[PDB]
Amino acid sequence: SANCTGSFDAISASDFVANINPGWNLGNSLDATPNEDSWNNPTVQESTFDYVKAAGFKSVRLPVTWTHHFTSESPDWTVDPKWLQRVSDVIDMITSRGLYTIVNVHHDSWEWADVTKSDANITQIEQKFEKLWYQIGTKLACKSSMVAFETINEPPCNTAEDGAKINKFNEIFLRAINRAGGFNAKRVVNLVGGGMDSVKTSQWFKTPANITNPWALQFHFYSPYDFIFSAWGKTIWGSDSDKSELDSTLGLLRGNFTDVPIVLGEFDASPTNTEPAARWKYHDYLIRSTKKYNMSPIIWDNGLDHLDRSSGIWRDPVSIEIITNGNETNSLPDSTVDTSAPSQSSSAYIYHKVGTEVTDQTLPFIFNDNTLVSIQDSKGTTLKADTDYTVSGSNITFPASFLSTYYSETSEPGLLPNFTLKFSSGASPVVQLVQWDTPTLSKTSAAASSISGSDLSIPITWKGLPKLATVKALLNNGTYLVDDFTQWFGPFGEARTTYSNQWNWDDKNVILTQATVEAVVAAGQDTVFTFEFFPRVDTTTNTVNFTLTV
Ligand SMILES: *[C@@H]1O[C@H](CO)[C@@H](O[C@@H]2O[C@H](CO)[C@@H](O[C@@H]3O[C@H](CO[C@H]4O[C@H](CO[C@H]5O[C@H](CO)[C@@H](O)[C@H](O)[C@@H]5O)[C@@H](O)[C@H](O[C@H]5O[C@H](CO)[C@@H](O)[C@H](O)[C@@H]5O)[C@@H]4O)[C@@H](O)[C@H](O[C@H]4O[C@H](CO[C@H]5O[C@H](CO)[C@@H](O)[C@H](O)[C@@H]5O)[C@@H](O)[C@H](O)[C@@H]4O[C@H]4O[C@H](CO)[C@@H](O)[C@H](O)[C@@H]4O[C@H]4O[C@H](CO)[C@@H](O)[C@H](O)[C@@H]4O)[C@@H]3O)[C@H](O)[C@H]2NC(C)=O)[C@H](O)[C@H]1NC(C)=O
Ligand SMILES: *[C@@H]1O[C@H](CO)[C@@H](O[C@@H]2O[C@H](CO)[C@@H](O[C@@H]3O[C@H](CO[C@H]4O[C@H](CO)[C@@H](O)[C@H](O)[C@@H]4O)[C@@H](O)[C@H](O[C@H]4O[C@H](CO)[C@@H](O)[C@H](O)[C@@H]4O[C@H]4O[C@H](CO)[C@@H](O)[C@H](O)[C@@H]4O[C@H]4O[C@H](CO)[C@@H](O)[C@H](O)[C@@H]4O)[C@@H]3O)[C@H](O)[C@H]2NC(C)=O)[C@H](O)[C@H]1NC(C)=O
Ligand SMILES: OC[C@H]1O[C@@H](O[C@H]2[C@@H](OC[C@H]3O[C@@H](O[C@H]4[C@H](O)[C@@H](O)[C@H](O)O[C@@H]4CO)[C@H](O)[C@@H](O)[C@@H]3O[C@@H]3O[C@H](CO[C@H]4OC[C@@H](O)[C@H](O)[C@H]4O)[C@@H](O[C@@H]4O[C@H](CO[C@H]5OC[C@@H](O)[C@H](O)[C@H]5O)[C@@H](O)[C@H](O)[C@H]4O)[C@H](O)[C@H]3O)OC[C@@H](O)[C@@H]2O)[C@H](O)[C@@H](O)[C@H]1O
Ligand SMILES: *[C@@H]1O[C@H](CO)[C@@H](O[C@@H]2O[C@H](CO)[C@@H](O[C@@H]3O[C@H](CO)[C@@H](O)[C@H](O)[C@@H]3O)[C@H](O)[C@H]2NC(C)=O)[C@H](O)[C@H]1NC(C)=O
Ligand SMILES: *[C@@H]1O[C@H](CO)[C@@H](O)[C@H](O)[C@H]1NC(C)=O
Ligand SMILES: *[C@@H]1O[C@H](CO)[C@@H](O)[C@H](O)[C@H]1NC(C)=O
Ligand SMILES: *[C@@H]1O[C@H](CO)[C@@H](O)[C@H](O)[C@H]1NC(C)=O
Ligand SMILES: *[C@@H]1O[C@H](CO)[C@@H](O)[C@H](O)[C@H]1NC(C)=O
Ligand SMILES: OC[C@H]1O[C@@H](O)[C@H](O)[C@@H](O)[C@@H]1O
Ligand SMILES: *[C@H]1O[C@H](CO)[C@@H](O)[C@H](O)[C@@H]1O
Ligand SMILES: [Mg+2]
Repeated sequence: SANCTGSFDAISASDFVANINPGWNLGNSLDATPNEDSWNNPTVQESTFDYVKAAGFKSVRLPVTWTHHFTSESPDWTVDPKWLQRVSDVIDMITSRGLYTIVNVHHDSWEWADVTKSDANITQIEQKFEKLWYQIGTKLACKSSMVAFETINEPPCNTAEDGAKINKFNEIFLRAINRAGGFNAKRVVNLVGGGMDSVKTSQWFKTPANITNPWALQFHFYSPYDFIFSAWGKTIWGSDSDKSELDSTLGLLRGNFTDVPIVLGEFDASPTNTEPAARWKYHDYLIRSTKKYNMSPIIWDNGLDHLDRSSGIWRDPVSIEIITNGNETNSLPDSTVDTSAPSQSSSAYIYHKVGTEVTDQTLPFIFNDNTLVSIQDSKGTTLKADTDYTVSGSNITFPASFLSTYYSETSEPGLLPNFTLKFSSGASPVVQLVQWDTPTLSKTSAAASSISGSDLSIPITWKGLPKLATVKALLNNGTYLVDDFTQWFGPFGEARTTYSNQWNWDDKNVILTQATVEAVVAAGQDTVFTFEFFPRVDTTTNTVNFTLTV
C-alpha cells in the first residue's frame, strides 16, 4: 500500500540485535497517560538523545501508549493523526542522531488488550489491535532499517490458553504491518511472549508459521523480585546462589531459543531504591550474563532512575559505564551478600555515626585483576596515594587523620563528598561519605482511624542518607502484619514489608500506604512499624518506631 521513494538498507535480525547493544528506554514519556507530560517527565526534547548517544548507547527503545489517542472506536479505531506524527517525529529525533529505534504498543497491554480479564472481548481486542498496527505501520512504513517494531509490551498471560492468545498477538501484528506495505516486509521486528517473562515465553511462545520479516525475541528481566523491588527487607545482592539464580534464568531462555536473536528490552536495579554496591554487582553480572548468552540489553529509565534530561547528568554513572563498555572488566566495591549475617556492610560507603570518634575505615573491593590508579573527590581533590589511602590486597584503607578532614564527632549528618576511584580499566566506582545518626519522626504513634482514607505521610528528620531501607511490621501479639513467609529471610528480612506496596518515602516524609493502614485495622491490633535506614549495622540502632493503634 504505502509507497516509499528512497532506498532501504536491509539488515538481518542478528545484525540489528548486535548493533543496538546497549539500549536505553525513553520511559514514562510517550507511554505516559493520557499525554506524554502526564507523568514525571516534561515534553520530550531532542537534547535528551544527544545525552544518550554521548553516554555510549547504540539504541533507544521508544515505548508508546496508544490507549488515549484514538479519535474513533469500532470499527476503524482511528488514531489521532497528530499522535502518529509525534511518534514519527521522535523516531526521527532518535535515528537522525545515529541511534537505532524500537517502538511498540505499551500500556495498551493492560489498559484494553488484556486477555486474562474475565469480561474481555477478544474479538474487539484483536480487531482494534490489527487496526492500530495497520495505522502505525502505515505512518512508519518508510522508516529506515534502523527502526524496528515490537508487538506489545508485557502482555498479561497466566495460562497456556492465554499463551496461544499472545502468539495470535504476534501474528495479527505481522499481518497488519505487512499489509501496510512500504518497507515493513523487510523490517526487523520484536516478537513477545507472555508478560515478556523468560519462563512464560519459553513455555508458550511459538514462531508465527511462515514468518518472513527478520525477527528477534524480546523479553524483560526484573529478577530477583526481592532485590529489584525492595521486597521483604532484601537490601543485598551478590551471593553465589544469587548469581546462579540469575544465570539459570537467562540460560534456560536461551536454551529454548538456540538460534534466535534475543533482545533484553528492559532491566533496572534502580538507583532510587537499591543499595549501590549490590546494584553495581547486579548490573555487572547481568551484563556478563547477556554476553554469555548473546543477548542485547536495554536499560529501563523512567526519567528519575538514571538520566536527568534537563542537565545531561546521569544519576548513577557507574552503572552506565558498566552497561556501555561490556568488553571491560570492572573492579567493584564489596558488600555483605549473606542473608543470615547480623550486620550489613557496603564498600560503596564510608559511614560515620554522629557522636562517635573518627577511625580508620578499611573498604574491601573486588579488584578483578585491575590495579587502582587514582582517587578523586567530588570537589576535585585527587587523594595522595599512600597518605590519604593505602591498598593492601583487596583492601583500601582510609586513615582517621584523612577522614577527619571531611567529618568530625559532632559534624552535621547528611551526604558529604564522594570519592571516584579510577582503575586500570572498567567502570570507576563511587564511594559515598555519609555522616549518619538515628532519624527522628514528628509522630511516634497514631490511631488507625484518625489517619485513614489515604497514604500516611509521617514527617521525618533524615540523618545521613535520605533513603528508607525497609519497614518492619509486627502485630502486638507477635504475628507479622503481612507475608508470613519472611520468617525464613534472616535477621534483616523477617517481618519486613515491600516498597511501594506497603511503604515509601519522599524529601520530607516516610510513608505507609493506605493498604498498610487498612491491614492494621483488619488485624484489629496495635502494630509497630520499624523504619530502617542505612547503614543497617544491626536490626535496632539505626531505626525508628511508629505505632499504629486500634
Ligand atoms: C521498636 O519497638 C520494638 C517493639 O516494641 C522494640 O523491640 C523490643 O525491644 C525491647 C528492649 O530492647 C526488647 O526487650 C528485650 O527482650 C528480650 C526477650 O526477647 C525475646 O522474647 C520476646 C518476647 O516473646 C514473647 O512474644 C512472642 C510473640 O511471638 C512469643 O513467641 C514468645 O513466647 C513470648 O510470649 C520476643 O518479642 C523477642 O523477639 C524479638 O527479637 C527477636 C530477636 O531476638 C526477633 O527475631 C523478633 O522478630 C523480635 O524482634 C525475643 O524473642 C529479653 O531478653 C530482654 O530482657 C532483658 O533485657 C532487659 C533490658 O536490658 C537492657 O537494659 C538494661 C538497663 O536497664 C541493661 O541492664 C541490659 O544489659 C540491657 O542493656 C532487662 O531489663 C531484662 O531484665 C533482661 O535482662 C537480662 O538479659 C540481658 C541481656 O542478656 C542482661 O544484660 C541482663 O543482665 C539480664 O540477664 C539475666 O536475666 C536473663 C533473664 O532472666 C537470663 O537469661 C540471664 O542469664 C541473666 O541472668 C528484654 O525484655 C523486646 O524483645 C523487643 N521487642 C520486639 C518485638 O522486637 C525496639 O527496641 C524499638 N526500637 C527502637 C529503636 O525504639
Ligand atoms: C557524588 O556526589 C555529588 C555531589 O557533589 C553528586 O552529584 C549530584 O548528583 C545529583 C543527582 O545526580 C544532582 O542533582 C540533579 O541536579 C540537576 C541540576 O543540575 C545542574 O544544576 C546544578 C546547580 O543547581 C549543578 O550543580 C549541576 O552540575 C547542573 O548544572 C537537576 O536537574 C536534577 O533534578 C532532577 O532530578 C531529581 C532527582 O534526582 C528530581 O527530584 C528533580 O525534580 C529533577 O527531576 C525532575 O525533572 C526531570 C526533567 O529533567 C524529570 O525527568 C523528572 O521526572 C522530574 O520532573 C519533575 O520536575 C519537573 C520540573 O523540573 C517537572 O517538569 C515534572 O513534571 C516533574 O514534576 C537533580 O537534582 C546534582 O546536581 C549533583 N551535584 C553536583 C555538584 O554534581 C553525585 O550524585 C554523587 N555520586 C554518586 C554516584 O553518589
Ligand atoms: O522475577 C520473575 C520470576 O519470579 C519468580 O517468582 C519468584 C518471585 O515472585 C514474585 C511475586 O511474588 C509474589 O509473592 C508470593 C511469593 O512469590 C511466594 O514466595 C509466597 O509464598 O507467596 C507470595 C504471595 O502469595 C508477589 O505477590 C508478586 O507480586 C510477585 O510478582 C511480582 O509482581 C509485581 C507486581 O504485580 C502486580 O500485578 C499482579 C499481582 O500479582 C501483584 O500483586 C501486583 O502488585 C510485578 O511487577 C510488575 O513488573 C513489571 C515488569 O516485570 C515484567 O518483566 C519481566 C517478567 O519476569 C515479569 O513477569 C513481568 O511482569 C512492571 O513493568 C510493572 O510495572 C510491575 O507491575 C513483578 O513483575 C512480579 O515479579 O519472587 C519470590 C519467589 O517466591 C518466587 O519464586 C517466578 O517463579 C519466575 O518464573 C519468574 O517469573
Ligand atoms: C526451556 O524452558 C523451560 C521453562 O523454563 C525449562 O524447564 C524448566 O526447567 C527447570 C530447571 O531445569 C525446572 O525447575 C525444576 O523443577 C523441579 C520441580 O518442578 C525442582 O526439583 C527443581 O528445583 C527446579 O525448580 C522447571 O520445572 C522446568 N519447567 C518445565 C515446564 O519443564 C527448560 O529446561 C528449558 N530448556 C532448555 C533446553 O534450556
Ligand atoms: C465484542 O466486540 C465485537 C466487535 O466490536 C462486537 O461486535 C460485539 O458486540 C462485542 N460484544 C459485546 C458483548 O459487546
Ligand atoms: C505455511 O506455508 C505452507 C506452504 O509451504 C502452507 O501450506 C501452510 O499452510 C502454511 N502454514 C500455516 C500454518 O498456515
Ligand atoms: C583486609 O581487611 C580485613 C578487615 O580489616 C582484614 O582482616 C584482612 O586481613 C585484610 N587483608 C589484607 C590482605 O590486608
Ligand atoms: C494475633 O492476632 C491476629 C490478628 O488479630 C490473629 O490472626 C493471630 O492468630 C494472632 N496470633 C497470636 C499468636 O496471637
Ligand atoms: O512516578 C511517576 C509515575 O510513575 C508511573 O509508573 C505511575 O503510573 C504514575 O502515576 C506516576 O506519576
Ligand atoms: C559491615 O559488615 C562487615 C562484616 O559483614 C564489617 O567488615 C564492616 O566493618 C561492617 O560491620
Ligand atoms: Mg514498566
